Amino acid sequence: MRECISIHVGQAGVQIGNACWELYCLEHGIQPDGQMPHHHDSFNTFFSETGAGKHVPRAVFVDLEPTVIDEVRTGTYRQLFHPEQLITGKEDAANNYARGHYTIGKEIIDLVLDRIRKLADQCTGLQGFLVFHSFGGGTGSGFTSLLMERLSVDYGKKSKLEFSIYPAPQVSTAVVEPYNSILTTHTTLEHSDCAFMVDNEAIYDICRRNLDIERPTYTNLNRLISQIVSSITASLRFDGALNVDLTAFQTNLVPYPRIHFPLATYAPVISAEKAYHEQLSVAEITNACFEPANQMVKCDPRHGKYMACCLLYRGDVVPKDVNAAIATIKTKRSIQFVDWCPTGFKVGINYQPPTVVPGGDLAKVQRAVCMLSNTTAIAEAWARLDHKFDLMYAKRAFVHWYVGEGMEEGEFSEAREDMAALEKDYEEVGVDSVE
Amino acid sequence: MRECISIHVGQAGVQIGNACWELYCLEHGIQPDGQMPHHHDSFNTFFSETGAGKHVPRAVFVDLEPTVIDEVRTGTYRQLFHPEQLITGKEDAANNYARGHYTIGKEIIDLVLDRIRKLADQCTGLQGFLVFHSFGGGTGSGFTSLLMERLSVDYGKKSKLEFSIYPAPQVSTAVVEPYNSILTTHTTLEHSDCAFMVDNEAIYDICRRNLDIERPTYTNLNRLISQIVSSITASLRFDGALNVDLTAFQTNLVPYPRIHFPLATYAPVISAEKAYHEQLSVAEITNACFEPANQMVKCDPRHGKYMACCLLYRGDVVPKDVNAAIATIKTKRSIQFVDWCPTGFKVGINYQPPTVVPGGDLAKVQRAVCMLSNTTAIAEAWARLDHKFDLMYAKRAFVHWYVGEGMEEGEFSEAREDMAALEKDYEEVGVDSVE
Amino acid sequence: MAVNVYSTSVTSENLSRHDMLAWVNDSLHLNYTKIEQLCSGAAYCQFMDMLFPGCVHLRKVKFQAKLEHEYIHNFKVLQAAFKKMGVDKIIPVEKLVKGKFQDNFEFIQWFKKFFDANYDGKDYNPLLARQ
Amino acid sequence: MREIVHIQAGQCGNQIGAKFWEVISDEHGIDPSGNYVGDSDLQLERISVYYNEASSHKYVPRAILVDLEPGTMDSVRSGAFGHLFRPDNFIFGQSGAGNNWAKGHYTEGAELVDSVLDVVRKECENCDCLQGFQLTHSLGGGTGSGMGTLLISKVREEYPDRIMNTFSVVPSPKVSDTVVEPYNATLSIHQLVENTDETYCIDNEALYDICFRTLKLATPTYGDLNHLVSATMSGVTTSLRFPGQLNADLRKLAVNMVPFPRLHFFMPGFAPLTARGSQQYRALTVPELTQQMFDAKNMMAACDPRHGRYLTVATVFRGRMSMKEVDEQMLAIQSKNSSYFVEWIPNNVKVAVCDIPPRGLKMSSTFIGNSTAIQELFKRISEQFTAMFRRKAFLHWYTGEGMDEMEFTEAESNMNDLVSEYQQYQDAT
Amino acid sequence: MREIVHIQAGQCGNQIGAKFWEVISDEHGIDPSGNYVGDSDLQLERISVYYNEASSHKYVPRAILVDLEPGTMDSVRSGAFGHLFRPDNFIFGQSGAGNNWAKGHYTEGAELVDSVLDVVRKECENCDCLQGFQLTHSLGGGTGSGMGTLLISKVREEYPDRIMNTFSVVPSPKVSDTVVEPYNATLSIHQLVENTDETYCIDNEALYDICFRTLKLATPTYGDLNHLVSATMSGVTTSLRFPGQLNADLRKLAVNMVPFPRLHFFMPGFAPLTARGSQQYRALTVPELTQQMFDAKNMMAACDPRHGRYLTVATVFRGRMSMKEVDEQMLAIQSKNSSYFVEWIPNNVKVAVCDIPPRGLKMSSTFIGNSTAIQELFKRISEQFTAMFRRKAFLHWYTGEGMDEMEFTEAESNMNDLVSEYQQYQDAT
Ligand SMILES: Nc1nc2c(ncn2[C@@H]2O[C@H](COP(=O)(O)OP(=O)(O)OP(=O)(O)O)[C@@H](O)[C@H]2O)c(=O)[nH]1
Ligand SMILES: Nc1nc2c(ncn2[C@@H]2O[C@H](COP(=O)(O)OP(=O)(O)OP(=O)(O)O)[C@@H](O)[C@H]2O)c(=O)[nH]1
Ligand SMILES: Nc1nc2c(ncn2[C@@H]2O[C@H](COP(=O)(O)OP(=O)(O)OP(=O)(O)O)[C@@H](O)[C@H]2O)c(=O)[nH]1
Ligand SMILES: Nc1nc2c(ncn2[C@@H]2O[C@H](COP(=O)(O)OP(=O)(O)OP(=O)(O)O)[C@@H](O)[C@H]2O)c(=O)[nH]1
Ligand SMILES: [Mg+2]
Ligand SMILES: [Mg+2]
Ligand SMILES: [Mg+2]
Ligand SMILES: [Mg+2]
Repeated sequence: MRECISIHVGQAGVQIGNACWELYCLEHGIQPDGQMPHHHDSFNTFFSETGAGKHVPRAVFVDLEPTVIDEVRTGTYRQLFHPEQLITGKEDAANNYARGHYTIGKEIIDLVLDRIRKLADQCTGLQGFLVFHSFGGGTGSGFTSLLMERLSVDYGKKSKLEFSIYPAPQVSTAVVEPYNSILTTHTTLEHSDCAFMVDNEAIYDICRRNLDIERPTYTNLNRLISQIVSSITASLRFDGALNVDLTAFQTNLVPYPRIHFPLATYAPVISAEKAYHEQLSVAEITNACFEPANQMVKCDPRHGKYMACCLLYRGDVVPKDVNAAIATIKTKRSIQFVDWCPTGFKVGINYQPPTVVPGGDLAKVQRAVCMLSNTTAIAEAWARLDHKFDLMYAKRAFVHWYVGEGMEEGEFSEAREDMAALEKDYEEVGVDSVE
Repeated sequence: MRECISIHVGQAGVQIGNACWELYCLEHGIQPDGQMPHHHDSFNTFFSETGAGKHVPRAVFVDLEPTVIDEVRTGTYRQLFHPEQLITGKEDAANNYARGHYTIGKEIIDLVLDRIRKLADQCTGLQGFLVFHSFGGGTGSGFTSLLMERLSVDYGKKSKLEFSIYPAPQVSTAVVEPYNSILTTHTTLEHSDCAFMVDNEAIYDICRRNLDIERPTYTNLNRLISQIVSSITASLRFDGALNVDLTAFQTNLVPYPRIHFPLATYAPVISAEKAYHEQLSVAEITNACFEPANQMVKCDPRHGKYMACCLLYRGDVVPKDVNAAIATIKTKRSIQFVDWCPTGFKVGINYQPPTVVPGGDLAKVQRAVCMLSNTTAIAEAWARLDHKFDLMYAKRAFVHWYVGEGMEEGEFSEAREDMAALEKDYEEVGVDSVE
Repeated sequence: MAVNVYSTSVTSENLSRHDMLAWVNDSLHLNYTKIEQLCSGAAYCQFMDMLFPGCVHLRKVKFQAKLEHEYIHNFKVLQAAFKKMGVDKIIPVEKLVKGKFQDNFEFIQWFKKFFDANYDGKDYNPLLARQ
Repeated sequence: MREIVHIQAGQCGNQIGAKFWEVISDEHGIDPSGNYVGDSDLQLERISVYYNEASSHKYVPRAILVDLEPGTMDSVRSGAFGHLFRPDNFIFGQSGAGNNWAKGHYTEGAELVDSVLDVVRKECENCDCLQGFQLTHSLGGGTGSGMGTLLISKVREEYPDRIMNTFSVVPSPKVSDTVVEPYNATLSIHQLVENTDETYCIDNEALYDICFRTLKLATPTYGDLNHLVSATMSGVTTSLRFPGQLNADLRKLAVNMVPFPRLHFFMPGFAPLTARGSQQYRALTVPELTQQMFDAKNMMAACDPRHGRYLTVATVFRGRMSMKEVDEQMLAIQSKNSSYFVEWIPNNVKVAVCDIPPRGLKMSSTFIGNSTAIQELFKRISEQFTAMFRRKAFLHWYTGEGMDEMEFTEAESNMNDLVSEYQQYQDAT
Repeated sequence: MREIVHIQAGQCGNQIGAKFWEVISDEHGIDPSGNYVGDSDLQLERISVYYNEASSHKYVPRAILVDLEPGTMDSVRSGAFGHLFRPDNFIFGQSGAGNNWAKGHYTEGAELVDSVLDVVRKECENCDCLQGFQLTHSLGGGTGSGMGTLLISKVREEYPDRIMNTFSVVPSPKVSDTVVEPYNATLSIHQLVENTDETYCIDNEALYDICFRTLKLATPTYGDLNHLVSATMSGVTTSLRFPGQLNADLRKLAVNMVPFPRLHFFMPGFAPLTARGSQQYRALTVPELTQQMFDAKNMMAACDPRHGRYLTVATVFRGRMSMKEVDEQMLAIQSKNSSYFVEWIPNNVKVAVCDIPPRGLKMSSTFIGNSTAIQELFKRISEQFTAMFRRKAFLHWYTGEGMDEMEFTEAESNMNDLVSEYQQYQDAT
């Protein structure tokens, strides 16, 4: 009765979808063939039910290149997905926001909107859309921008969360990431009800340091992101001592309409060999969360301010211990709050412990914590992109690919001033008041 | 709930740590895998407890050469330790205080401080730190000096005990021990709340004479030092007729802030073959303690004065016999007290008898005694080092290694004047006052 | 920039309770009679003000503080000032806020050491800063 | 005779209500199925105050459960003591107010307020002689705060002369469980000061401190805190559902405890409270309870009464005890405590006594304190409000639901006026 | 009627208190579970002096246990006769004062003094008619000395007209169990002379000598020494908890034994004391006890009374005796030792007689002696104080906790003034 659909755009989006839906199928005891051999109907959120015992997910996998979609189709999770929600194009946007937003995206946007409308029309209490896309690829950025526009125009006021792969400061895979990232940020700034920044380099650092995996693959990063999203949706999908909804996320984390960019952190992240030797007290995991190393973005909060924080605990969590740990964090030195906000913590509790994936890397624990923090240091990251953009815009590099594709230089300018204005707004929010 | 953590610096620190933690695991009935198949939670002092029955030590093993740490990791006590506190460097300081205090020590000091803070933050009544290091190696001396600085700056007033391997008068293994010893002493003189000197030659002599082991190894010396440390911590870890805390040690043994260098002695030390044939009365073992041969430093107290003494008894000890023995000791001729201290005895009593390690060298006894004496003859030892230093400083030998590694000649000089000032302070304390 | 010091064990340099109380009273022109009242933290903020011009903003500190959260807020301001000047001595706010003799005296003696370290010889009126 | 309709709003409201109804079922000896398995007629002689007699000798609670998310309702239904509620009273929403007071009072609450009011109207018509209503909710979340404010406003506009109780959880001073609780608390206290005859301020921090210190529970779940809140509920209400050597009801406490219509913000307290092992080491006599009540560590509000003055003090007792002794302890605790009591209210203590102890315990008490210290609470919130109102922080959410800044200004002004009245009556002589 | 609150400070205080409460439980016939298992009503007719009657016919002692290290508290809890103490009274610190009087009186003791005083206040309010306080501590360790001094100060400032007893272990002359006990003893004696109505100086050396010679015990544990101290406690207090042909209490002994307010330092003694085998070889008659008391070897203080003068002497008896024989023995012992008693106090002997003998004995006694010989003790400590104060020995430890040298100087001056007063009153004619 409480429905919330997922939209995975781009190759990164589809791989996150693989991980997340593997985790969901494990959580609700669903075989890959859709059968079922602290729990309410918990699965009614993500899983719609047919006449038989088969359950199918309410998700849309869209990508212009058939590679990853064919891999999903021929993979183990073949019978599960309804064949319509595996939507494929012909040619990839190739790291070009132009190709993914004006020329190729339009050729299949109507089908995606139609399938989304079919999914929505048979729901009863749809809360919103979980959008998984990257800012690097042209497909992700451009098609996500177009889709957010279309959904906002079609659906009026529904929470639309973006779980993006923000481009890393130094470890980049493409060359034209700055252009695409600036364009997609400028486009989605007025549709993204709340966007959660995630960076690849920080997850690499976390995995090497904590998981002790000297050579991890994208599978593990997908596993961590799936754990994050499961922690986010645990309150909706399970009984909890203190429940929280998506609108609560959108309300407690966004002080100003233009500043809606929280960052995520998960704990604990320890291997089975290191599962013992330490008890995972709630204070311990909370200190691990507020430690700048366990953060999933290369931005250190200790040179900024915390506008808001949202902590979600799951498992055998004792609320008084929550209160004690939060007070101790409040007393610390590396957490200085902004002037206008004397109260920046939200707490949510769920009884259901996190679920361990067989063949995974983490260890089965009894308590888990996700921190969703809206802080000020993230603004610094934007500056870097701007600088890069300006450098790449100093000599008009790579501009022709966009220009000859249904694109104008004027939006490049306009996006640049919009990014500068966002930075100015962040800086203004940072400062303290008179009297 | 009464916690006290251990910090083992240098190869000697790690080996004495092996011995001490073997002794502890035997004392509290802990299998090497951390399970438990006159006692309070006695083990709660050294051993933190996990969700299961596994117990892990609150100690930090730090050493720049990974050899000894690998031996610990691959040894029998593998599963016991939490893998984080086995911290390794990459290259050893190589008997160079400069390398162990300015160049290499800085590269891992932050991790050590972070782990120490993590250990401390989950304690409740932390009393202090037991630091096991040598003055000979560059790693031990330099890194211990740096770590004492950082701990003093970070933690305000917690007792910090140093059980150092003081360089022997004639039996040396290095050539640059004087420089490192003076540098580390001058550095730690302002942070060592109490430093307990122990010498290798004296322990060799004790092992040859009493244990009748014609060819002892470092294992035996580590066993003796571990027995001393266990006798020190028995009052904290066990029920006693007269308990004593670390602050009591720091208070009763330090008359002047600069003179805080007691020496240790243990009794009885007799083999199983010689375990019989004598009843080991408290008077007998006390006489053995005050005998100059059983002391663990090559300094004979009969040419100095006793500023203070602290005797800890454990086992089936009857206090009246303690009083009678102490009176008889006071009556003897070879113990002349300083003028300003008419009462230089502290006594502590514990019910728990000493624990015998299987495969060891000592014999299971019913009474045991540790003598911790702050006397004046120890000053003589310092003079020797000074002479050596001046000799090695006469021709500027080995200076370039320190100079080209981030050290100033003025540091060597100021250490020399500070050491001479310490000798003058010892001398002026030694003399008697008028009227 | 400011230099930093420590306090472990020194003789002839540890000042008495009443002496330090008179020191703070004379340096801030006020009449504290209990040293644990310095759990309020206003005295520390005004000490930071006199130690470095600016470097703080006394409008947020609450000189009329009488509760625990007010103490926490004042100590947050103090921690911000400490971070600004680069002094890295982490302060134990959790024990200080309770207003108990031990940690307050420990903190104030360390603060006396640090204050003697970083003071020049300027003169001013504490009242104008206080109001 | 003298029936009471119980309303629960917000997740904390439903949880407190579930524990409360468990306590009442224990007191009146009712199975979860709803049958009577007691052993004394007195349990049934006033069963009608909270329970409606259905057919086949079955008793159902006269409770209304309101929320905007089905998770809480599913939790209540699934667990034990869930079958006795009437399934029609299970009114719930779908999306949840999302910690936003607008959706709880203007947007989402508007879609269920009509159904809730029809159910309340039906229950009022079905009851014999209505006494009043009591609401259990919180001021932190959007749902409970906004929906409770709306329901109280509509009900009092539907029933002017009835009395309405609210047991509202007030946010803790040190920590905040939410982020935008200043606005919600300000608006909710505004609605309460307009249209409530008394409220019992309750704070999670105070309950945590009491349970850790007095109860010696190192691991306190919400179960125990809700149990203490329910015990306070039952101790307040016991004077109406059972006889006593000095009978009282909600009206008597309201009249004695409210000297000025705006000042109706009270603090609850309970006694005795003992650890599991330390129970037999003490004789449960009247002066022990009296000395246990009048202290900060047993007050469920996060404000020391010695920061202010005690205006009035209500003490309800349960169990066979001598009246002279209760009177003597009240006289002594007033005489030795002349400083914290208002001078221009001679004999500022109300005493009520029942005959039925609270299960397992030989006798117990219940403390209601009308003191001005709570104004500090308001000041803190007020300050935080300004700190979050000066830069227009999170206001665009509440403006996007149609409300204006003028309500925020007016409500802040009214709370400041309430603080001023508390201060003035504190300074009266 | 005439209730006494017993406080225990330091590890010595807790151990002596444990043995003392065992002795009292034996006297009043109380199960360690706390039930009454006696056989005579007289045991219960004055049970309330030390025991509070909790519910279900259970009795719990009116004792408070204070320390800064949990080892002693755990030892008391684990062993037998441990379930009787009320669990909240087990007030203890965590780190221990570390033999430092500053931490016991200023730094650490301030962290528990408030809780201890609240417990004392609750007990005083709960008692019917308070008589006075008795403290068991030592002057050697930092914890017992400092905490006891602080508690005595605060309690007497809270209750001026009450009487307060201290049974403080004084360091032995031959050996020192600690190193810095001169300062601790000096400051503690300063506090005691300021704010105590009497103290019983007790020394380990004297008990060792007594047990070795008189008791013929070659292996005396602390159990036996604490047993003798507890027996002295019970013998002093027995005149209040049981009838007698000549009843007394603490007030009568305080008035008779203290001719000048400062001079309130006494020495205890017990009789009869016999070896295990030599018990039946001697008739227990009043004279035999009389010459057993008046001699150095049965004096628990390390000071020979023949070195000085006897100012006043209290003698308490227990067991069926003829009063004439007691009076004749007292007159004879005063007459034949006329050199040793002050001339300007004619009839300087107080006699009290109870009705109930002690354990496994037909009759027994208890000796309190106010004599000037103890001044030697003080002088010795004073000299040692100077010997450790002229060169600033260990002073920086007490300087680092905030004390000033003027405090040490003033305490030394007051102690020397006390020595001078003893000398002068000894030389009076
Ligand atoms: N963390 C993480 N990032 C991924 C993963 N897969 C792809 N990415 C990100 O995606 C970026 C590559 O661009 P994509 O968005 O995948 O491009 P696309 O979706 O294939 O669309 P085209 O650009 O037209 O090919 C890289 O910079 C990665 O950071 C993944 O499995 N885990
Ligand atoms: N008594 C005793 N002394 C030891 C033992 N192991 C090492 N030492 C002392 O340590 C000195 C050698 O220098 P170390 O401190 O071990 O040097 P290190 O810790 O390996 O660090 P580097 O100098 O950089 O290699 C010798 O002079 C020994 O006296 C031991 O097991 N027992
Ligand atoms: N005493 C007590 N308070 C509780 C308990 N559970 C929750 N609370 C309080 O209730 C508040 C939770 O917000 P609610 O008013 O319940 O909000 P909601 O009903 O979940 O509605 P939404 O916020 O829109 O999701 C928290 O701030 C807690 O302080 C409980 O079990 N006992
Ligand atoms: N008569 C008697 N005296 C004892 C006994 N146990 C300890 N003492 C005395 O008490 C003193 C012990 O010091 P305490 O006052 O107990 O110090 P503490 O309570 O342990 O506190 P810290 O010194 O800080 O550890 C010693 O000097 C002993 O002379 C005992 O069983 N019987
Ligand atoms: Mg692609
Ligand atoms: Mg080495
Ligand atoms: Mg809700
Ligand atoms: Mg002690």
